[PDB]
Amino acid sequence: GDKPIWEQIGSSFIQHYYQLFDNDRTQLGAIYIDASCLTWEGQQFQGKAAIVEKLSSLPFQKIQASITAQDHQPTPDSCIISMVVGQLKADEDPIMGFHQMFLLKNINDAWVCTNDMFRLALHNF
Amino acid sequence: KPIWEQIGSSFIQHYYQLFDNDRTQLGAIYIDASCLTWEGQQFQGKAAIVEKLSSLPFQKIQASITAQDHQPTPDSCIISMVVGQLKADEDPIMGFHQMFLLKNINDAWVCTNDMFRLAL
Repeated sequence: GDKPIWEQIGSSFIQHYYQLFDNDRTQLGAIYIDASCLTWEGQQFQGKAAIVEKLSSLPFQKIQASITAQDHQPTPDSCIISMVVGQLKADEDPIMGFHQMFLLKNINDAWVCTNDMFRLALHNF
Repeated sequence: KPIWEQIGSSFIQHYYQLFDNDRTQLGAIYIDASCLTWEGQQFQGKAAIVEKLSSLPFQKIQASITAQDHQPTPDSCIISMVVGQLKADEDPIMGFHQMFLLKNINDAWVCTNDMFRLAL
């Protein structure tokens, strides 16, 4: 009947996450729960409070994320797993490539993110 | 090293050894209902996955992993995410991103979900 439900939920989750992330990241605690984990550039952060503190303490003033590709699959436990490849433009930094993964689980009519992994692509010099 | 990094690191070592040497042996780490998204195309089920990876058009391929990040999920799975570089035959080196969702099924870790993309 056209687009599978994990494609519609994943894609709208990605679009909402990056709108929040580009504009106000203290509002990012709404998509995460107490058991969520975040791995940002190799460092692991357990729990909502440590996740939000970490994303609020980034040194960028202005950030613009652009998605180059997004791939969404259902998992066997009924979760949605998404892989994002994109580009970041922060302040006057040079444009960086990134990869990001999100694991989504339906808890009380809302799809929340239990697991989030982020890593910047390094330029080979 | 935490327990999910030990399992993830071993899975990745196993996957890339088979991928670089004999890709018809890659159905060993997948189950029947695994799903693969390779460069935006979806390959469903073990038989479609192994066909696709066995039929890639190169003879010799070497991957190197640049970064590898591993997490446990609340439902007993591991998420493994990799950034690397590939050298296939005599083509130029290509960058890649790969993601694996591992689940413990019948006492062994298997891949259920696999997503691959080339860095353009």
